[PDB]
Amino acid sequence: RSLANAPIMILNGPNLNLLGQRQPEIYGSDTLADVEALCVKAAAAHGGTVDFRQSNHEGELVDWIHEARLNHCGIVINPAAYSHTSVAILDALNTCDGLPVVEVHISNIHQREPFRHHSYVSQRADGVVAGCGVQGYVFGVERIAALAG
Amino acid sequence: RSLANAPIMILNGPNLNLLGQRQPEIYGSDTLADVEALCVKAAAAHGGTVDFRQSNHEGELVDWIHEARLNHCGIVINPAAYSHTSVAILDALNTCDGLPVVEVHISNIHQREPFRHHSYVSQRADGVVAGCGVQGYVFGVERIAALAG
Amino acid sequence: RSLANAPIMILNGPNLNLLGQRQPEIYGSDTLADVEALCVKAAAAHGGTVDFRQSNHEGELVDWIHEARLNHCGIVINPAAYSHTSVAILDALNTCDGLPVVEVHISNIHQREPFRHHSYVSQRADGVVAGCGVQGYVFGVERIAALAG
Amino acid sequence: RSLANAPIMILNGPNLNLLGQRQPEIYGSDTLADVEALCVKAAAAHGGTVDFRQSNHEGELVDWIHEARLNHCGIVINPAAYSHTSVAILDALNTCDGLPVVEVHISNIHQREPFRHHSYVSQRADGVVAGCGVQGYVFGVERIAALAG
Amino acid sequence: RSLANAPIMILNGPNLNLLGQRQPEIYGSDTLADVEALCVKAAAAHGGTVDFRQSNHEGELVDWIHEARLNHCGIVINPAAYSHTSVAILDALNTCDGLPVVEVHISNIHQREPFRHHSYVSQRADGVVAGCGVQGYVFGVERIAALAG
Amino acid sequence: RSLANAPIMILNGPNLNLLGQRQPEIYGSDTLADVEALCVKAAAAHGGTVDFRQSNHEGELVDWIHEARLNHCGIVINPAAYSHTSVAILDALNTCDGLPVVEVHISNIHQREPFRHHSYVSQRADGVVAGCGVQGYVFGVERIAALAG
Amino acid sequence: RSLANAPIMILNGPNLNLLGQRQPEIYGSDTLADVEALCVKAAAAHGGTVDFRQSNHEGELVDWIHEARLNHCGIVINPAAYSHTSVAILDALNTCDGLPVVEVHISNIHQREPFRHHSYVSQRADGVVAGCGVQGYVFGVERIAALAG
Amino acid sequence: RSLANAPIMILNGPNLNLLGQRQPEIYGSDTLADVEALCVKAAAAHGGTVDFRQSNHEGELVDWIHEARLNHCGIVINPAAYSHTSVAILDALNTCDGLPVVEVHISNIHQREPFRHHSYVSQRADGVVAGCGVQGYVFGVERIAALAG
Amino acid sequence: RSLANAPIMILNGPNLNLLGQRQPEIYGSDTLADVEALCVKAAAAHGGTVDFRQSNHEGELVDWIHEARLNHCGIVINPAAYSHTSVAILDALNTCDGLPVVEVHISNIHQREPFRHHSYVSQRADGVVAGCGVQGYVFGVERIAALAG
Amino acid sequence: RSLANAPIMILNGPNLNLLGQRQPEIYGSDTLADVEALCVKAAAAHGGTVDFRQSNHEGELVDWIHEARLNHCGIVINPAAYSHTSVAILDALNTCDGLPVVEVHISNIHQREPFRHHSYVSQRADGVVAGCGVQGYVFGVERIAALAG
Amino acid sequence: RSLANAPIMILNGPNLNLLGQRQPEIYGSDTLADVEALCVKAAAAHGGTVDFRQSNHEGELVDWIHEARLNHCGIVINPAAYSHTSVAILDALNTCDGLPVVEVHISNIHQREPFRHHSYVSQRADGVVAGCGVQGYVFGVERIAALAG
Amino acid sequence: RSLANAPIMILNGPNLNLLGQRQPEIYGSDTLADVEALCVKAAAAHGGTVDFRQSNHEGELVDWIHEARLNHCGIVINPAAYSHTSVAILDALNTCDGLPVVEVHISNIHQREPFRHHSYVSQRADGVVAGCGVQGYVFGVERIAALAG
Ligand SMILES: O=C(O)[C@]1(O)C=C(c2cccc(Sc3ccccc3)c2)[C@@H](O)[C@H](O)C1
Ligand SMILES: O=C(O)[C@]1(O)C=C(c2cccc(Sc3ccccc3)c2)[C@@H](O)[C@H](O)C1
Ligand SMILES: O=C(O)[C@]1(O)C=C(c2cccc(Sc3ccccc3)c2)[C@@H](O)[C@H](O)C1
Ligand SMILES: O=C(O)[C@]1(O)C=C(c2cccc(Sc3ccccc3)c2)[C@@H](O)[C@H](O)C1
Ligand SMILES: O=C(O)[C@]1(O)C=C(c2cccc(Sc3ccccc3)c2)[C@@H](O)[C@H](O)C1
Ligand SMILES: O=C(O)[C@]1(O)C=C(c2cccc(Sc3ccccc3)c2)[C@@H](O)[C@H](O)C1
Ligand SMILES: O=C(O)[C@]1(O)C=C(c2cccc(Sc3ccccc3)c2)[C@@H](O)[C@H](O)C1
Ligand SMILES: O=C(O)[C@]1(O)C=C(c2cccc(Sc3ccccc3)c2)[C@@H](O)[C@H](O)C1
Ligand SMILES: O=C(O)[C@]1(O)C=C(c2cccc(Sc3ccccc3)c2)[C@@H](O)[C@H](O)C1
Ligand SMILES: O=C(O)[C@]1(O)C=C(c2cccc(Sc3ccccc3)c2)[C@@H](O)[C@H](O)C1
Repeated sequence: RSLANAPIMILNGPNLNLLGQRQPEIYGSDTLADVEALCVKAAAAHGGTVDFRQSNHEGELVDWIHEARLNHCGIVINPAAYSHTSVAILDALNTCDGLPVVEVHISNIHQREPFRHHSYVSQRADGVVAGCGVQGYVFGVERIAALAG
Repeated sequence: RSLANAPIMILNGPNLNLLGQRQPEIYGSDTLADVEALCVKAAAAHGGTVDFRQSNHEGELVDWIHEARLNHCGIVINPAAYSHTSVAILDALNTCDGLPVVEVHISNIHQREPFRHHSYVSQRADGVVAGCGVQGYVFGVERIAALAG
Repeated sequence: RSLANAPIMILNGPNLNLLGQRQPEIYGSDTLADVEALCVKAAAAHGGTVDFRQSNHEGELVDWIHEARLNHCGIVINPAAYSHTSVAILDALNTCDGLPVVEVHISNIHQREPFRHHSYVSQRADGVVAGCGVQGYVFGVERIAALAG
Repeated sequence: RSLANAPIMILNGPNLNLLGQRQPEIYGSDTLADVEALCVKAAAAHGGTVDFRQSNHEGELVDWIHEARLNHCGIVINPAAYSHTSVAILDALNTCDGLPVVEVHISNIHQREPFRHHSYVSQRADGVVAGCGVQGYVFGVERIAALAG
Repeated sequence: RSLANAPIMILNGPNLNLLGQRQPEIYGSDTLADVEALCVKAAAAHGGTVDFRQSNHEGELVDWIHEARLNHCGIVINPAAYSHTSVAILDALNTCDGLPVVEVHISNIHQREPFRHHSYVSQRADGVVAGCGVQGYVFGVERIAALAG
Repeated sequence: RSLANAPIMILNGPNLNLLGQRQPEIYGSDTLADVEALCVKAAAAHGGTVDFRQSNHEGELVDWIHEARLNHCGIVINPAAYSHTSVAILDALNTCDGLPVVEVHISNIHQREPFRHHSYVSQRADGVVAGCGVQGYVFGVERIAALAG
Repeated sequence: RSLANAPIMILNGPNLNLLGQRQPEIYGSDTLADVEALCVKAAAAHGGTVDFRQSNHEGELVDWIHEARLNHCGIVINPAAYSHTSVAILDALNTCDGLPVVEVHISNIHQREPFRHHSYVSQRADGVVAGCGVQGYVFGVERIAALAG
Repeated sequence: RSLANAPIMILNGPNLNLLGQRQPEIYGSDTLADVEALCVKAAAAHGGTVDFRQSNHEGELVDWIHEARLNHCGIVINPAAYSHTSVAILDALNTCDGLPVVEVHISNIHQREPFRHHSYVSQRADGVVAGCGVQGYVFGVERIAALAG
Repeated sequence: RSLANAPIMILNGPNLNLLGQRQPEIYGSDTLADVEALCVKAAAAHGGTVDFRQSNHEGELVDWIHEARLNHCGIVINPAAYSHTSVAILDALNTCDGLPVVEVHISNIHQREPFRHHSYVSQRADGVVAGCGVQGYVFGVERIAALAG
Repeated sequence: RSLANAPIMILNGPNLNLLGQRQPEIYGSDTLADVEALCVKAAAAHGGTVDFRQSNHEGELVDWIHEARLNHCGIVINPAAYSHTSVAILDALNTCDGLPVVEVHISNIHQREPFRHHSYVSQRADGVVAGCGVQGYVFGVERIAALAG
Repeated sequence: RSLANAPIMILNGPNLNLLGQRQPEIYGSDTLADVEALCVKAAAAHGGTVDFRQSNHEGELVDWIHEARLNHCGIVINPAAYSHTSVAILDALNTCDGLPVVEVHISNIHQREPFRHHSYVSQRADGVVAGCGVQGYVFGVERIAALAG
Repeated sequence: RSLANAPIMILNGPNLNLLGQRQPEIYGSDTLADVEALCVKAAAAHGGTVDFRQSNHEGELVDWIHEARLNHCGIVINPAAYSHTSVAILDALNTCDGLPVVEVHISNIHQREPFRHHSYVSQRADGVVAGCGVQGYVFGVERIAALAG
């Protein structure tokens, strides 16, 4: 698919619903609809749209990767916690043959807890953006656009 | 919140619906409904009520820690197997700024298989109780009373 | 339960719905539907039937394992990526006192990524077939047949 | 050897003589005398007495463990720093057939330094209580009260 | 070579000569003769023959593997102790290009002593079957049937 | 300092001078001159200039991080190999208090040799981009331009 | 020193005062008094005399090795739990140049918990005996005789 | 089998043929002939005999262990290098339900190279003597005599 | 407290009482008495006094750190073996708030046995000095002077 | 070469040029220039002179080590970052048979990130001082005097 | 023994009988007869002869080292798989005091699976050549000649 | 390019400038200039010339390697200490497609400090020569001549 012909799937994993409500010194005060708004503007700036979701359930994120592989031109995914534990999500993205994928972490995970240092997604994520705050979704977006067409 | 306003959320993770039915030597012969009754008792004796729940679904448990965040005076969680795996629930509890959390295990995990040794949830549980059998959630309830009112 | 009296539960974990559609030199070219078919066949030859399911959700799998515990003669399981991350699954099958359980892998995970080398389910599962193709489902059904009898 | 006819032995390792002069944001405001008072109030709460002790010597705590074996009905122990070092104390508690043993940590040791996550005594203690404040000690006694008859 | 014109080589490694004088709780009551016999049946069932041997000698196993690389249609092997130690058999198997090879463990090694969890032979063995009791050989003969037929 | 008053220093480590001369599968066909010229255009588009440099010398990258410290509004750095070996550069970057720093990798380093998975610079770099190709440099300037504004 | 002139020192670490009263399937039914008597006899047997003592205190143990170093002809030592924790007794022992030392473990430690398989004592001790029953103390006596006379 | 009824099997592993010709600092200057002689002595003194062998071949030691299992009253073994590498030989010994095994090492393996620190044989041997020189064999024979009666 | 009014506590770990008496090629020929003389001179030069102690006993040192806590201007400790072993002495010293602590090793521990590389006391001591012989103490005194005045 | 005949090489590693320009809690507020002044002073107090240097470049420090090998009486070195990275600087100091080397870090590196805990240089430095601030330079000079002069 | 009066023993480990037959992108197109041929040619050139052997058996190889021990001027070995598993060949090679030992691998093992990275033999081999093709065998002869001549 | 068209680049890393001056038993009595003279001879002997260099500097060896990529027929390189620390250099050689690289260590690093055991360069070097003295340079040149001409 192209951006002209289909949306970017944007995917958000657990706890991100409450984004903007706390520890803004690590995550900022933008809320999750604030992020979504960025991504609409971001894709619009390039022709495309986005389809922005959030779930706290690993199987659903997996089900939405299944959909995107089929119906969308690329994925910007913040796996959030499942970044560090989900092989099922990684595997979901391994079936996405030549659908581009960007991982995105609002905080720089390399400077926080050692569990945080490692991510399964980065194994498939074509690129990975970290510590760019919610602007990094915007990079995820520009990247998807550059690649998809 | 106080004990007098809002109920202590009590959350139970995978397999625990089945508590009562096998391995007496490790887990006891009380069932989950009995556990729930022992908590009703304990909270009461301190002016409190409880919203006692179980689920096998990591994300639902996230959802519910989301709920208690707004609506309860504290959380008693037996994460069950999700203690050793779930960066998700760990993260959920961390959105619970201010609120007391007591993790409970029925078995002495420290005496068991290596992977049972670490709980992500103890990164955030205010208190941890292990191998005190089901009397352990009583301690939870007691300690939520202590910190709450 | 024995063979003639109840079904063998056959469980598939995440992404396997999708099997056949790529990387076949790792997975084969059989759909999940051909796998179910092979299974109906194998149970049949030994006078049994199968209760054959897939799910991308871990809790849904534990749920199904509770069911099997009650209603079925054994389990053949490909946990797909929870093999690796799911103490929840392990624990659920642990609750299955004298239920014959076989763990099945289409690929030989011991030749793959270091992180796939290890399975939680192998700690309970009675037998484990790896790298024997979709046919290991068939050995999976054969072994239950020998045990459930 | 019920709770009715023998004291609970209550042991405190190195440094705890000075409890309350520092880090009350970690260890509280209560002195050990105070703690000891809780212990008395908590044992009589359940129709028992306590024999409460503190020592900076590893071998004297070993000696007091052997004393409780013949003389006492249970042990409540916060082994302090020896928790992370003392196989002596572990081994002495091991000679303690039948006798109940709750291990106590006022602080959540799993939230502090990596060398504080592991406790030798945990490999024997029946209950391990942590992060529960000096109230962690009432729990210990409540747990002996329950097991000791 | 093919199933129709060459025996299946079946190699057994150290101590299997005594299989079934002791620890039936792990190995069953069937002798090595009984197992060869089962392999005689399962090979016929599929249009085949077997060349079943056993040696306590790591070098003779290599010797024999080299042989099968020309004389036999494939290899089922239970390396017994040399599984966890023999890079030399590993490497003998690696010279058997396009030859089918199933590794067989009667016990489930993943449920045993930790140094039994890793196999060298697994790195090359196309299929690995663990903890299926001697029936593991039949399965091993069946996959050779399938792949060599 | 802003892009307004000040050039964004963009620092490149060893072997970068050869960029676009072999292995285009990994690093591409764009060159070091080319890449700079993206940088120019990307700093232009956000009201700014670049100070774009390469070096094989760890000590001179250090010397250069000190320059910028006093004279530039930000650092975008692809440390190349020094990202994995260089405590000097990180300590350089840490002398850069209240200066924005963005680390770039052409490749996804998390998809490569295990020794490439860790970066020292990532303990200071506010943000980190990886496996977005030289676009990633553009992201780096976009982030610098943002933070300095 | 010789057996003629000077006793062999027999040192017993913590808990070994209780030897006899429990866990006989590991440590047996002989008592510390029984062992002393066993050792007097093995010394009498080979020309010598013993100075046989037992302590729960690491520093006393240490003190006594200093004494052995001036006044005695050998050290045979069961350090008990100290074998695994005590750098102090290791170095107490290293102060004893060309004094004979045999380390004694009633139990065979390479068969117990993993913390038990390492002894600091073994680093210096001339000989180490393990798993030979209280009889291994008679081997130390024997060994010291061989060495001192 | 008692001592009055069968020889004690003495097994010597690789390299020991040349015992005596070098590192008299670590091994002494008594040759194998000489060790063998010390054992004829030891056994006689205790009412018995020795069947004394040496092999550089791992499988040959297993053969002989299979043998002693049935024709002998017990094993004293110096596996030499194969203490560290041979799981096979470990399992040869496992098979000997109720036979007394004692492992001997002439040097103290806990003072040499880390790769010598660990022995697979120790996991079965009832006793281990290390660091007692050629006299350890003699302890091995006394231990068996003790046990074979 | 300052040099003027309170002695510098100088604590010496186990074994040091025998300082001088051997391996002067690692620790020198000065005796502990010589070192105390050094300390009395270094403090004198500074308008100070010292309180020079030595114990083999982990716990005694705990009591003396508690005594220095209220009665001295700083501490110069050589914990000797206890550096590497003793969390209590660490915890003890952490109780001395805003008291200058200097840790002193005579040998350079970073060149010895890998167990002697790590000191717990180094987590607290404001400063650590190794491999400067007995002169290290004198540096230890000078540092306290600098910091008690 | 002696204090009388030759200066002390005092060597400073990366980033130490900027000493006193930031985080004085951690490194103090003297400049490198101030430090120099102290060392001229400290060596004068003791009949000596100094050659005080700083460089960012691993290899030039190596050049300067080689130079001091032939020209100076000893080396006081603070290798900054290359303490932790630089085998070459260690190998260099290694070339200085018989020359006094003292390693100095201002901050107590053992109290920081794990990566600052190990120093290659500690492997050859005769003395190592850390956590004494800039005074520790003074001790290094004092140490060289005693060793040289 | 020099090259004039004695042949160099060239010892070849498991599987190398099959060199030529497969994987020439990894091991080369030449056979062992071909290698032997080189070795003859290279010894000839330095006035020496070679005694060239291959075994798949570990104790055989050990036998031939003991033989080379008294009858040859040096050893060249490609222990192939036993480089990574055989402490017994290492120890065999240790018995050869004064004998020049060169170890050779045709493949560059430090590029291979991570278990291929470590060779017991390299702990005793005076030189090790790896990944210089069958040519590495000639350097071996060359080196032995340097050292026996 | 061939041995006929261009010199062999011979790179010498840190500290090698001082060869001969110390550690003859480790490195020999040859000087750097002596080494070079062997290398010249070594190449003429094969109808080749050398370009022989040394530097203490990481980045300049990098620079030299880049020059060789253009101008030389191959690299012999003894990275010295940068062997264990330099991904810069590895990556410098990674740039050198189709250029024969031989790595040389005078000593056998696999016999030395555990950190010497690993070299990054070996990951790319076609061959590694070790412990062959400065004869390994001659072997390195040989190899290059084989590969290059
Ligand atoms: O930084 C991230 O984007 C990250 O991926 C996101 C995470 C995270 C952690 C806790 C909470 C939340 S959501 C949130 C953020 C701010 C306020 C409230 C909720 C996200 C973690 O799971 C990851 O480890 C890091
Ligand atoms: O939390 C505990 O109860 C703990 O067991 C007790 C400890 C401890 C550590 C230092 C001092 C003290 S005692 C104290 C506490 C607060 C103020 C004064 C003294 C206890 C640590 O040894 C353990 O790691 C944790
Ligand atoms: O399960 C297996 O087949 C296995 O390969 C078999 C093994 C084994 C272990 C001990 C003895 C024997 S043979 C035997 C079996 C039963 C009774 C007596 C001997 C095999 C182990 O060596 C392996 O770890 C696992
Ligand atoms: O991906 C990167 O940006 C990276 O920093 C760049 C690296 C790298 C590796 C080889 C060569 C070069 S520079 C180059 C690129 C293409 C052709 C020639 C040289 C960089 C590695 O040092 C790092 O792992 C990864
Ligand atoms: O086996 C030994 O002699 C050993 O020294 C003894 C130990 C030990 C452990 C617990 C208790 C005792 S003593 C004892 C034995 C039986 C009953 C009562 C006390 C010894 C362990 O600490 C060591 O791991 C090994
Ligand atoms: O100490 C032992 O008895 C030991 O079993 C014996 C060994 C050993 C090593 C090399 C040679 C020999 S035999 C020998 C002794 C002296 C000179 C020549 C050969 C034994 C090692 O393999 C073991 O780790 C330790
Ligand atoms: O180097 C030290 O000063 C140290 O603190 C002191 C130690 C030590 C070790 C053995 C003996 C002694 S004291 C001694 C010295 C010579 C003869 C007798 C006793 C100290 C080690 O425990 C520590 O690793 C390091
Ligand atoms: O503690 C030290 O002296 C150390 O040697 C010095 C270091 C260090 C770290 C950052 C900056 C500086 S220099 C500096 C000091 C103040 C302001 C600016 C730069 C030194 C680290 O490289 C080392 O890990 C530790
Ligand atoms: O590279 C080597 O020389 C090596 O020593 C040789 C080995 C090896 C492994 C399997 C087969 C062969 S020989 C061979 C070559 C081509 C076809 C068939 C067999 C060598 C491995 O055992 C070692 O890890 C590496
Ligand atoms: O052995 C080598 O060839 C080596 O390449 C060279 C090294 C080395 C180390 C210190 C000094 C020198 S050069 C030297 C050698 C002897 C006397 C003087 C200088 C080389 C080591 O760094 C490496 O670990 C190995």
